[PDB]
Amino acid sequence: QPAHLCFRSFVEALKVDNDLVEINTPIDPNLEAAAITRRVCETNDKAPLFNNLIGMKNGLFRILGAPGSLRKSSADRYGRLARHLALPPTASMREILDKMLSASDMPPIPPTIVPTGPCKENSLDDSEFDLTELPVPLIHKSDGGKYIQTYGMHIVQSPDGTWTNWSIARAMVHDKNHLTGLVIPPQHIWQIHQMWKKEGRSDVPWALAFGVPPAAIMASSMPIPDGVTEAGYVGAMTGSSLELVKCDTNDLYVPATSEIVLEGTLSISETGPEGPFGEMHGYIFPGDTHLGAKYKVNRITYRNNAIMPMSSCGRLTDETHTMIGSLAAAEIRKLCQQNDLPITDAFAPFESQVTWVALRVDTEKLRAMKTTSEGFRKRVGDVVFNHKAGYTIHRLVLVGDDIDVYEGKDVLWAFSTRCRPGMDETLFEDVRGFPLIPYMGHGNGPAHRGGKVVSDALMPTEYTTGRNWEAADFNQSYPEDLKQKVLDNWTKMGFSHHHH
Amino acid sequence: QPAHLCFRSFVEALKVDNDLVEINTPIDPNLEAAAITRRVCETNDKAPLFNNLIGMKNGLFRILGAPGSLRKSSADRYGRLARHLALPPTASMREILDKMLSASDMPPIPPTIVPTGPCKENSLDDSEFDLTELPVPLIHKSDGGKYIQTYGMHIVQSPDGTWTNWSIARAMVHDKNHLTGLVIPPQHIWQIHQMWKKEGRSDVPWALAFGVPPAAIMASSMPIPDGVTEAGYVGAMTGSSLELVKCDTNDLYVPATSEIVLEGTLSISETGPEGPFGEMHGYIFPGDTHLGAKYKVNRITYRNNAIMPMSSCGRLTDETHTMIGSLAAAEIRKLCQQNDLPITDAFAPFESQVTWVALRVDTEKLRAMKTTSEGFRKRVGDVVFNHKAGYTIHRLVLVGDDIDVYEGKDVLWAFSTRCRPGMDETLFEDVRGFPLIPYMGHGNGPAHRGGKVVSDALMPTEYTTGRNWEAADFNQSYPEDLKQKVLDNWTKMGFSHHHH
Ligand SMILES: Cc1cc2c3c(c1C)C(C)(C)C[C@@H](O)N3c1c(nc(O)[nH]c1=O)N2C[C@H](O)[C@H](O)[C@H](O)COP(=O)(O)O
Ligand SMILES: Cc1cc2c3c(c1C)C(C)(C)C[C@@H](O)N3c1c(nc(O)[nH]c1=O)N2C[C@H](O)[C@H](O)[C@H](O)COP(=O)(O)O
Ligand SMILES: O=C(O)/C(F)=C/c1ccccc1
Ligand SMILES: O=C(O)/C(F)=C/c1ccccc1
Ligand SMILES: [K+]
Ligand SMILES: [K+]
Ligand SMILES: [K+]
Ligand SMILES: [K+]
Ligand SMILES: [Mn+2]
Ligand SMILES: [Mn+2]
Repeated sequence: QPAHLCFRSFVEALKVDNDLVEINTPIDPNLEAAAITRRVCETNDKAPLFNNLIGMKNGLFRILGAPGSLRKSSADRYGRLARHLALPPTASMREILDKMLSASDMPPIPPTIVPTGPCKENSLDDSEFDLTELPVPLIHKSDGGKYIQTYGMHIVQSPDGTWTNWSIARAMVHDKNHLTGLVIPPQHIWQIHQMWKKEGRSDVPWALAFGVPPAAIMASSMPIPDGVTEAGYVGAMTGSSLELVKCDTNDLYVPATSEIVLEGTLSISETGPEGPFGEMHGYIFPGDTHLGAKYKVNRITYRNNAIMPMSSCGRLTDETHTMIGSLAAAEIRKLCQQNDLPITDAFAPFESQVTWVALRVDTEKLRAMKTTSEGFRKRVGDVVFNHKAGYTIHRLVLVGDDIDVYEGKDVLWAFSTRCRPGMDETLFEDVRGFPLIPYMGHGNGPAHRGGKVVSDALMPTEYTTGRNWEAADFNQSYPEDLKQKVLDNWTKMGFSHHHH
Repeated sequence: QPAHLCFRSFVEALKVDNDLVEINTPIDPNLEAAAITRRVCETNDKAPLFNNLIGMKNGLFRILGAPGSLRKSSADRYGRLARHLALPPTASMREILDKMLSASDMPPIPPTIVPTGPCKENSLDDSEFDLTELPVPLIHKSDGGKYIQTYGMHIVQSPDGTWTNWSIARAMVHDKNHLTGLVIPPQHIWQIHQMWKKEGRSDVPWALAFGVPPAAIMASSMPIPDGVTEAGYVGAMTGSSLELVKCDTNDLYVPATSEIVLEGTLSISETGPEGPFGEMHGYIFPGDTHLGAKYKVNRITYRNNAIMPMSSCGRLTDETHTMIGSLAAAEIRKLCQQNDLPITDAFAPFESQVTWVALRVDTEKLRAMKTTSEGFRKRVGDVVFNHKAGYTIHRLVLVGDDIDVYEGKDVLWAFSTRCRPGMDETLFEDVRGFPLIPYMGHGNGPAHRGGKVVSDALMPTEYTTGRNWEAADFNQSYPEDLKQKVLDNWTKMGFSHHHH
């Protein structure tokens, strides 16, 4: 099966790309695997595959770290994400995000049910496993638990059967047969949980699949619309119906090639201690345990020689930046366009710790709107900050057509030079806030409300008659012929490759 | 003479450092010299020395571009600035700024008058030069004039003789014997101009010296206090009295080794067209000409084989960033400390286009103040934004002791994750604003007032009981022994020099 449709083939693709380091000597899941992975993420090194994990027994489990992190080279910077999607390894972020949005105006391609698959090669019932006996990583030294779940897909279905959601949400081992995890509004796992709670009759049938098809984990990380079954979206995006197999203990369906599957229930009544966890913004607050949702595990199935993917998240750059930020930005771009706003591109700059999204404006269309900064900022913020796709984003930066929003240096330049603090901004205090940002949940104000802003880095004439400056840069402040002459004579004169 | 005391020796130092490219074939001062220099600045390449400038006659002049720009290597990134100051080329920015502040609590060392020097090797009277006939550069294609003056030092003295100021301010050729330039409040050239205007009796005696002692051009770029004669400050900083020679046509004194000296007057009545100019924030607004100050040139003196330094300023990184921003930040650090504020370090991040200054707080001292964010922010902003040292800076970012303010990535991280937009900020609308920032002079509000903010990126417990987090990074989220093990085994396992 293709790499974007089979995790085991994805691992092979990373090997072939010279983007994998296989570590065949013993590595401790208590911190060491995650420390190596952290170092990888901070230096854009090759992904580590831990083939000899202290505590692995009966095939459970190897670990792949940094599955969606960056490569060092500029030319294939996003190559791991491209390998999730069947794209060339040199694909740009625009091309990756366009691929992730492509299914949004296609008919879904529903999944195909098959009778078995690799994920059924081994099984452990309720009498045969103990989650505390598996080589679950301690990812950060102050974490409140061993976070088994950093890159698997939770599967839950609405009570009426019409919507099956796939999503990433963290979870840690609570005891031999339970996890605790985050289940928070407005996330779809929470929305579906609330449907079951209102019905009041049973716990939520649940499965958690690790090492799923890479294209599926990408959609799991993206805020596609309410009510949309990710499996059919991924089907449409990839042009192929995904092959799923039924769980043994419930009637949910998991990818046939999943490395590891947990089957059980998400409680509608029970909670347990959850966190703290070293999180996407770069912090852990030791001892901030809170009650989280509680999952009961009834069965484990797994591939021979199963591999657990792991995100050692925190400071730049890991999956929580490359995937959460970029995929939210993609959805926000679409949302703006569907609300008749003249946005061409959106990206969450890494420099912002993916708390900002820069929105590139088609300023020809803006001019035809005959509007003003105050009005336009309000319109944009109302659309984005009132929608789930905007949940994680606290600052929107509006920029004109000269800015490449995928280049953080240019976003920072535009923000710093074109947006007058205060006057060119609109604050939003009556919107949902993202509590995980330190200045929210550990800050001076309400954890769950406000703290958002639209920062207008459009210059005044961009609303009226057109750009009225040239940059004081090599590109814009010298004629073409002269620039070329300079470039052609650069090494002759004594001054100093794309792939590298 | 030493490199920090003699520009001609500074050029030799750049050569010896393998930090100079000598271009001995003809180069056009109409754009080509500045385009090469711009490319250098955008790529941190070696400084260009244009020895064969089309239009050079009778020794006037060669050009050195990028005299204070960055080197590519991290180890000697700031080596050109270190060579202005007799510091090792690996000096850190903290060490450079400490050197520039060192004279602030030393007795001045007044200059020594000598009877002659190299700057008297050649002269041209009022009948022998024409400024329009010199190889003055056109620096940016849309500039409103040929900017002769981008890295020389204006010399003006108070009417009472007690204060002689040295400063950089731009100026362009107006006609055969006049320049126009910026002379704007609160700058000391403006303050002194206003003294002469109130006296009303004569134009201001003036000199403009190019290729001055490097230590002197650094002080010329720094907002040392009102009333302080830069020559004595530089004397104290360097431990040596600077040697000056009298002008021929007035009683001002210029550095003996100056490459080129213009002598004349700054009018108290006349103006002429000035600008536009491709400026430090990265923009030019073609056609925004304004009236500027008008200088009359009565005499030129110059060294044999004179060299004119030139800043091809604009987008990152050039002298307007490395010197304006950093030196303002240094002065702001001192100002805060003299106002009993617990600031240890200050830097203007390049990413901010040097419009922000990050202030590192000694949080032990902060805790002892038993204050709050609102109160502290107000105090800091009142001190800085009401002072000339704060003129160019529109955003102050307060950070705790874990942040290295000289590392823009860490400042951006702290800003983005610790400062809640709105609530953790105080806007200042009744302070002097810096009109050259596009969002000021070409923005939606008053060009000269407001648009400033203090952004508090201190977390709440930093005011009370102490930091309550650990970073989710390799450094902080793993024990020492494990980190070292990982590092020691890094290349063994298969993963990937300081000078490079
Ligand atoms: C890629 C990725 C996504 C997430 C997470 C991680 C990774 C690697 C963790 C390392 C596990 C850290 C964690 O905080 N985490 C996480 C999370 N969403 C939550 O509700 N809860 C979480 O604990 N998302 C984000 C969500 O996956 C997206 O917001 C997605 O949009 C949700 O799907 P849906 O609700 O839109 O269907
Ligand atoms: C290093 C450097 C400094 C400056 C400038 C440049 C360089 C390279 C130009 C390339 C020429 C561009 C220009 O905008 N420019 C400039 C300027 N100050 C002005 O009042 N006017 C100017 O036109 N400063 C800044 C001043 O030099 C400092 O603010 C200094 O503090 C002033 O001295 P003082 O008034 O404190 O004595
Ligand atoms: O645990 C975390 O670091 C995390 F990113 C959680 C999260 C992300 C997006 C949306 C909701 C929660
Ligand atoms: O012309 C310029 O680009 C410029 F930076 C001017 C300036 C800088 C600092 C203070 C005052 C003016
Ligand atoms: K999803
Ligand atoms: K604006
Ligand atoms: K000065
Ligand atoms: K704060
Ligand atoms: Mn969903
Ligand atoms: Mn001064």
